[PDB]
Amino acid sequence: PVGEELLGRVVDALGNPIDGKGPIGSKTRQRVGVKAPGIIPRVSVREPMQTGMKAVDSLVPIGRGQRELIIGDRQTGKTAIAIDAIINQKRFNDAQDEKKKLYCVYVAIGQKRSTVAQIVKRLTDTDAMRYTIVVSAT
Amino acid sequence: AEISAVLEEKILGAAPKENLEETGRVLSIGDGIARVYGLKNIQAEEMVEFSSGLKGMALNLEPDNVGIVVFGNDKHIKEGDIVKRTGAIVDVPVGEELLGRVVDALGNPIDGKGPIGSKTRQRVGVKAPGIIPRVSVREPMQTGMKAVDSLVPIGRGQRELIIGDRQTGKTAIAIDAIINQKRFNDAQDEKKKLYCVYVAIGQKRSTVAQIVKRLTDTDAMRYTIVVSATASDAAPLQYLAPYSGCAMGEFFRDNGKHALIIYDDLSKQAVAYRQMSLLLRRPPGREAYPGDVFYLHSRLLERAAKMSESNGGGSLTALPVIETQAGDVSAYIPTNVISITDGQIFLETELFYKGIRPAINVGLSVSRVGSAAQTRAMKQVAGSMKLELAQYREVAAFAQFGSDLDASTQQLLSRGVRLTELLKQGQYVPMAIEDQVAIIYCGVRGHLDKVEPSKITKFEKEFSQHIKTSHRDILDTIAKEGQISPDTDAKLKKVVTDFLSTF
Amino acid sequence: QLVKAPIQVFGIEGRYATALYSAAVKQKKLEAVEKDLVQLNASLKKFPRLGELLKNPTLSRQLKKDAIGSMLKEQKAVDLTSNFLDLLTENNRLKMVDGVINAFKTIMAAHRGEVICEVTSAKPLDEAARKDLEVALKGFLKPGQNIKLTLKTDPAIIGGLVVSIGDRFVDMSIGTKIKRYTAALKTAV
Amino acid sequence: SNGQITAVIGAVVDVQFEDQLPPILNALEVQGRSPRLILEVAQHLGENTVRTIAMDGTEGLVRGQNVLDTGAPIKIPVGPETLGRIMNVIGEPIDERGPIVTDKFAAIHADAPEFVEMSVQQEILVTGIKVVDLLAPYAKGGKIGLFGGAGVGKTVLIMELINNVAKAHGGYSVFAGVGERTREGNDLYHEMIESGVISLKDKTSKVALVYGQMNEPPGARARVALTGLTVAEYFRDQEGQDVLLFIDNIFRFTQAGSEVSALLGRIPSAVGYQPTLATDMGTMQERITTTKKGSITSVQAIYVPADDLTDPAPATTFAHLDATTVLSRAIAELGIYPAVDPLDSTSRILDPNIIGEEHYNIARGVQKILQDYKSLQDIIAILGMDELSEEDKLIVSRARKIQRFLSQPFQVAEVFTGHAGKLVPIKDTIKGFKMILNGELDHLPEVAFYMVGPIEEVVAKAEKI
Amino acid sequence: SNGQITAVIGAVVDVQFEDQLPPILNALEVQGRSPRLILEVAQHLGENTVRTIAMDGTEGLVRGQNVLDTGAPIKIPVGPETLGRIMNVIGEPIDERGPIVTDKFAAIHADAPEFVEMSVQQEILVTGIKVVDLLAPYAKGGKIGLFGGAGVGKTVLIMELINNVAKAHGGYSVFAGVGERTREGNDLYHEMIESGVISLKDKTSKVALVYGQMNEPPGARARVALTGLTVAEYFRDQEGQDVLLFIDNIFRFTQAGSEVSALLGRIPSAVGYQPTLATDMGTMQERITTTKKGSITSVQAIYVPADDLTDPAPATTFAHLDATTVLSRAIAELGIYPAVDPLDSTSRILDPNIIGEEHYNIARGVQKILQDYKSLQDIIAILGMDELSEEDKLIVSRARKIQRFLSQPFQVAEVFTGHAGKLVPIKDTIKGFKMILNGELDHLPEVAFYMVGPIEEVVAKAEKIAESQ
Amino acid sequence: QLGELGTGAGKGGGGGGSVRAAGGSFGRREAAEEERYFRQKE
Amino acid sequence: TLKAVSIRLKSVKNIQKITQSMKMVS
Ligand SMILES: Nc1ncnc2c1ncn2[C@@H]1O[C@H](COP(=O)(O)OP(=O)(O)OP(=O)(O)O)[C@@H](O)[C@H]1O
Ligand SMILES: Nc1ncnc2c1ncn2[C@@H]1O[C@H](COP(=O)(O)OP(=O)(O)OP(=O)(O)O)[C@@H](O)[C@H]1O
Ligand SMILES: Nc1ncnc2c1ncn2[C@@H]1O[C@H](COP(=O)(O)OP(=O)(O)OP(=O)(O)O)[C@@H](O)[C@H]1O
Ligand SMILES: Nc1ncnc2c1ncn2[C@@H]1O[C@H](COP(=O)(O)OP(=O)(O)O)[C@@H](O)[C@H]1O
Ligand SMILES: [Mg+2]
Ligand SMILES: [Mg+2]
Ligand SMILES: [Mg+2]
Ligand SMILES: [Mg+2]
Repeated sequence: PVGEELLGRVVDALGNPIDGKGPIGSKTRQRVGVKAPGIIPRVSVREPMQTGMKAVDSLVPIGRGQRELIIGDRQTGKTAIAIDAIINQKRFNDAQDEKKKLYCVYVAIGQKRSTVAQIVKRLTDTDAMRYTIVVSAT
Repeated sequence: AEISAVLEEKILGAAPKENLEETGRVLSIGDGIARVYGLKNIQAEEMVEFSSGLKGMALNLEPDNVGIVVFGNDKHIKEGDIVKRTGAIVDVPVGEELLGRVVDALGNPIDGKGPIGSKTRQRVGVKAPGIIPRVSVREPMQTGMKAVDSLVPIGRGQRELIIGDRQTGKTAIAIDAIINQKRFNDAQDEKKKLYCVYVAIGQKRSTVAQIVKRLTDTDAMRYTIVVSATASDAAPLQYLAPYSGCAMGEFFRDNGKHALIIYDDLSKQAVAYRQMSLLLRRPPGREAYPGDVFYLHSRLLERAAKMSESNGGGSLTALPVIETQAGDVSAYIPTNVISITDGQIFLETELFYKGIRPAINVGLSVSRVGSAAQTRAMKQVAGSMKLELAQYREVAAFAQFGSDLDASTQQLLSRGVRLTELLKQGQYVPMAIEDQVAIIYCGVRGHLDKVEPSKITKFEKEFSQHIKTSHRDILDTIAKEGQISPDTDAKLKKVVTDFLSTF
Repeated sequence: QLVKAPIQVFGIEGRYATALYSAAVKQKKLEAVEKDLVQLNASLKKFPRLGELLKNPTLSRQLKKDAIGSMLKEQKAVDLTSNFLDLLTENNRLKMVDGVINAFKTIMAAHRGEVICEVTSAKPLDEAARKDLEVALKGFLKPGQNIKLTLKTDPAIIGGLVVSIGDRFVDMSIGTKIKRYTAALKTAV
Repeated sequence: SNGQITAVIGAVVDVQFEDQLPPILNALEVQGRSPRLILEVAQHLGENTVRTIAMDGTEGLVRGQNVLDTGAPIKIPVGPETLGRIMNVIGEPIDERGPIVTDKFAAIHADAPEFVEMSVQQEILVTGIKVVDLLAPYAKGGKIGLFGGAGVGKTVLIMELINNVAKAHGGYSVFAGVGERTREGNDLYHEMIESGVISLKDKTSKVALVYGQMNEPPGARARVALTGLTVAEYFRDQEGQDVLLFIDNIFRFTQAGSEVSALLGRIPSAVGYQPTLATDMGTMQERITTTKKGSITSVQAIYVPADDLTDPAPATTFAHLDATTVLSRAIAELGIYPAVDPLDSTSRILDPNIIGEEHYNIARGVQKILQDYKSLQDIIAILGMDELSEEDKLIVSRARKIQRFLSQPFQVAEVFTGHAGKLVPIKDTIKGFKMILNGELDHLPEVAFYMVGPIEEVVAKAEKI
Repeated sequence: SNGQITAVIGAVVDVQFEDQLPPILNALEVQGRSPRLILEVAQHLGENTVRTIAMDGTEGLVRGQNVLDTGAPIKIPVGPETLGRIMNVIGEPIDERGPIVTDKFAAIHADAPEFVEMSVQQEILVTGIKVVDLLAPYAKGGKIGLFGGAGVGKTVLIMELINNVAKAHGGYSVFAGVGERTREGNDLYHEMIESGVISLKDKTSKVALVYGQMNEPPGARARVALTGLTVAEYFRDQEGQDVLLFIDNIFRFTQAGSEVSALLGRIPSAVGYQPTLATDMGTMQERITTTKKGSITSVQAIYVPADDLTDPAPATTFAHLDATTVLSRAIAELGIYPAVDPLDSTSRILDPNIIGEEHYNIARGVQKILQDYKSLQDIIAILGMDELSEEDKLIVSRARKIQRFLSQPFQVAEVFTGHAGKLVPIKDTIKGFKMILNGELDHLPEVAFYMVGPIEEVVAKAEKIAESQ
Repeated sequence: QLGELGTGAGKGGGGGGSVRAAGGSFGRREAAEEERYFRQKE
Repeated sequence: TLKAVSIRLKSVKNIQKITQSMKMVS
């Protein structure tokens, strides 16, 4: 399932809800093995991606449409950078300028289920869950 | 042998015609391997012919099918095609008609110079000569390089491995050895003539064309056969090419003549043989290589022999080339060929970029023939050189932090530095044995201690010219004597001091 | 050239069965070779000593073909089935003589167009149940078809009817229907 | 004839035919697919069943689906009509500019040119890159490989070669994007239409683009290099042109072959590769060469996995190249760009009789100082600079000056570096390194030698300090 | 009975019989074959098919070709008629001197002697090699292994041991050339003829040669060691003689078994080898032993692949040997010849109660100085020779004198180097190393200890150096 | 090219302690200082 | 190879022990 009915919902890899908030009223579905867009439909990355981190947004600036790798050892803050980038978009999503609005999808692969629950709690307290989809495969 | 057509005709009791004892049909074809039903009278390692004109060799004889490697592109082979027996195992043309010709692994000419009028054909898988028919290696095989003909000497009838990393000069050693035989082939001495054979396995066709261009410009092509199984050719062709070139050199060896074979390189032949073994569903071993990959190189190189005087006295000299990965000689294929050959010529990238060219590691290069592969004059000067280089090796380390040294030690350090610069040599310029002996003799007798090492090469050309047109009587005296007498040593020293005064 | 089988049967045992079917349909012995193979399979099941003797890999193939030949003369098998079993004992393939016969039965069932039907009910019933079930199953038939009906009893499905066809299946039973309703109760809110 | 799908496992499809089997390398077309799905016959399995490799995705394929035999291999458009266009592995235009209307077609599988059709002439191709032009010069007509890991810079280096060589080139160019970023394909395409190399208005375009990228299935990624070859082979043979062929990157051809080979039922080779690694690479690479009819100058980026040069795929590619340019991560972490390893790059034209005595002696002199520096670096690392007073410290000082002077700002890297791109003539390059080797610049700081092209900019940078 | 060839894949031939099957290790002969190809039964595959390994080339074999069962394993000629002759793996004469006319034949597969038949006699065999005699002395009737890589000197050492021991031994000797160069076999054959060990005219020949070289198939190279061992076993048992068995190289027996093991249907072992590596080596090696009937003094050259002594083939061979002498490339690169590693070569008779207290104490004292020398070299690298104290100065100086003195010119290596060969008695070796350990020759230069036999030549060489300089 | 002393055990020149077996440049330093001392003595 | 790294690691470990001992003395 795909759509705006998944915002605020924690789902598994099949799209089934796991947060116990009821079913998902999505009317559309999308294949998981769709090929990527080709040369022509793409365009250069020219819109900023605001992670809210001083060292990121100045020295390693991320754009919209970019693939930026967060690489390191264990317990070095890789999840902290990613979660703060999700939280930071609240100032753009609350505003009326829809072109700067950004929805978020957090995919937890191979993590601990308690760690995912604490992440969802952090997103709920900071009100960042309203535009976030959590896909959990612990 | 249970296929649907064969099963159904067994139910009917049809007793089908077109009996499959000298013929067969393809069951499966793919990746250059054809499984053929039929061919009941076929032999192991026997040539076959497909209905498209392609050739093949039957390696796996099995009760149900025959495993056949394809000599070319398998797009022509189709399931159900008729495969016919040739009747004989793989053979190649041999003779002196192949001198000056570029051929593939099957002997077909690829240089566009017309058909080869060979009269005889030898099978590529003949057995190596035994203990009795061969005699000890005694004749020098002149590589033309000072570092080889003095420290790692090669005799006629000897397998000498040229091993190193990529772009270290392995082909440079082999090609310069072929070029050096121009002097002996031009002379009237039939005993010292050497007919070279160059086998290129898995290289580029432009690389081989550059080799033939170099050999033709230096006029070394008149006595050279180039067997070429490049990277575009099938893996069975690259596997068969060393044995085809060996059979061409075995013609000279068995007819009283002396031949030289270069396999460039045997590491690619193992890759081609590994591909055939994996696609024949034979179980792999270390680095996916088959178990018989040692026997692959051992049955090839053992055919290089120095025959006895009752077998014509001819010799077959092999120079296999092995490429290592970052100097790792502990791999499967370099370890096997090192244990097979009579010596190694290690080439190092560190020595190559330090100015030492050819980049021969003397501490790692061995030769099991020793001084028997050197002439009398060279043996006299290389033995003294090996002692002085050993003494220099003891005292060469003093440049790290030493500041004050003994006068005798400084003389040893200076002479050894001259000797290390003496072993350096440019590419495509192999020098004669008399020039190598004379320059090494000057190096080890202190005749170059007063000369800066940067001008050693200029001295090596000009002083050799001075003793060529003016002191040719001394050269005739050394040639008739065969060694360096004390009177001739004094005469050469006086010419050196006279030349250095004029220098 | 081989005649295409009515359905595809897979494996080496299916390869022998399609070879025997093609040979029997090129001639006019389709019904004959089916009759003696069924009678041979019934003979092997009724006498397990014969099955253990044929499947024994220690015994030589001459003893196997003699035992096969001695027990096939009483079957009045003429040319195809005798050569078929001679081919099975020529190879080491008579260990699955039951496999090739079962595969050959599957080919001939589709030759007559029979479609296997499996209807599962909680309790057995006849008269009114069997009359309407035959007509309901006959409605799925294309022309040139036959129904092979197998009735099963299972109290684990509470009631209802679990009817299966050769490739299609429905679960119109009480046990599964209340199971998804209770699943809807737990996933309601 | 007409076949039916028997088995679908990944990119490998088994098709069974009734009357006549298609030959190996023939193209098969699946019927019930809204876009064209092309299967290439790889082997005959027996029982009139062939095993094929799909050039697109195999999802939605059912067993028994009808497959049509085209009776020929994959034929792609070739000629002037492909200039300025982007095509995929099967020759379909993916630039959304309509069909490629041409009368000329060519199969992507062709035999390599024979030994008779070989050119032995070697002339130096001047680039403007000091490390390339000095130590491993490129031949005008020849095979050039750019070895390197991930992020060491190969796309930047091959874009600089396009900027320098391909802009001022009297001939045609072909770019084969093989398993790389689709973003990079979009960047290069708009770079061409902005630099005028691709003209969307008239027929003055000079480059043909063939793109099978890393989002493509393994069948497309293992054949799209052959499509770029076939366009370049037409220009060399049927027109006698001098062609430039940029492949980025050729490792993905070999890597995609290993992925298909797992599903082809082969016994795996060393490091899990296909048994036919050297033969498939040799068949592909021998078609990229200069013949007597025309010349092809090929630059091939070569990815090394896990920064391993002993991996079978880069190791077998080394023997196929005239000039090799090995890019090192250790040099890139020092800030020296381009990160070319000076003691691992070869040219096969680094000869006194080809490039001159002074060019050869300076290049060998540079390599000798850098090799002496590498030998001394273990003493420097543990003990320190206190070694041999004047002599070894002069070796270290000169070698570090040479290492800085090998670096050069690129015009294509000017966006994210700020330093203006420099194109350095080869006479200025050999003059600059001769001044460092002679000791004429020992008093200058080594910072002045860094990221400046000409040697006059080195002394100007030193005066600025 | 009679069989027919079913499959030919490499050096492995499957043949099918109609009558009773031949047993494992039986010899089968292919009928329509000119050079007498022989197949040895390796395993029964079932369905009346056995799987064999070929003792010769398999080219030209046809499926359906008749194979004859000989009813016995490979039987070779044995006895005095094999002395001065060269035999192949199957006992055919390959020296071109006519057939080997004899009445005795022995199968090349036999059981090892039992535990009751074992002999515990241990007496020192003096070889004349100073490093061998001092640190790892050989025993009469014991097993000697010459470990080493390629080019370290196993062949030269085994030629020197033949020259020093087999020329004046008393009793017959057997050389088994297993998977080596045919040039080396030709060189040894003519060296034996010139030495008089082989007589081409009289019956005074002492050595019997069996050769299967690198050109042989893996079947021949994996059985030729058993052919030479069978000749040595006949001399030990049926004649009660003292036998010298020289084998070079015994690693090729293991390697040739690994080449065919993949085609025999076996999962590979560690590194890559037959899973039956230790068992196949154990059955072969335990036949090579001193019974109570007679003694076999075995000297085996052992190839160490890539100088890795932890390779499974050299590692399994260590447990089978009374004395092992490891030849090191590091020792050879220093110029020391023979390249025996002093701290890696061991002997079983290196005991105070076997070779005496003085011999044992000097040998342990030498190994202690050489071990302390290796420990001190790291301090020399960092601290330098300036700061070492006079105790470690004497340790390093005496170690270099000891290390040079372990080298020795060989008579068989005189043509290589030019130095005259020297033979050193055990008493002179003990006295010479005792003088260096005591410090009696601390004033001598270390160059005087290089390539000299006795310690009296060390003094003479030092005086010559001092007088010349 | 001669296999200088201390360049590595089995790498052309070396043999001895851990530094000499490892080779490189510290083995060269060990061989240099040792041979300098014993050449001074002789 | 694995043996080469193990030999080099042993040598550098001994170098550190000597220099640490020299550092304490000095
Ligand atoms: N900027 C920061 N300020 C304070 N604490 C931080 C910061 N960044 C990370 N941390 C803390 O460091 C710890 C590790 O960070 P985090 O869990 O995000 O790393 P990680 O790479 O995701 O580790 P894991 O291997 O568990 O996935 C956490 O306890 C987090 O709170
Ligand atoms: N003695 C020499 N003096 C100068 N240049 C040399 C010498 N020997 C070789 N070269 C050069 O070094 C380069 C590499 O040498 P060569 O091609 O012979 O080595 P190779 O090991 O065969 O390389 P490859 O791995 O490509 O086969 C060439 O450009 C060659 O000209
Ligand atoms: N010449 C250069 N000047 C400056 N920076 C460079 C240069 N070459 C590479 N870089 C740096 O390295 C990065 C990697 O660039 P590039 O895409 O060329 O690498 P690559 O080897 O193709 O890697 P990939 O495997 O990701 O394709 C650049 O984005 C830049 O940061
Ligand atoms: N005792 C020795 N004295 C001098 N050189 C030797 C000695 N032993 C071996 N060598 C060197 O080793 C080479 C022969 O080695 P070899 O014994 O054939 O090795 P392997 O036993 O591994 O085959 C000769 O070229 C020689 O230089
Ligand atoms: Mg985390
Ligand atoms: Mg080469
Ligand atoms: Mg890139
Ligand atoms: Mg040997």
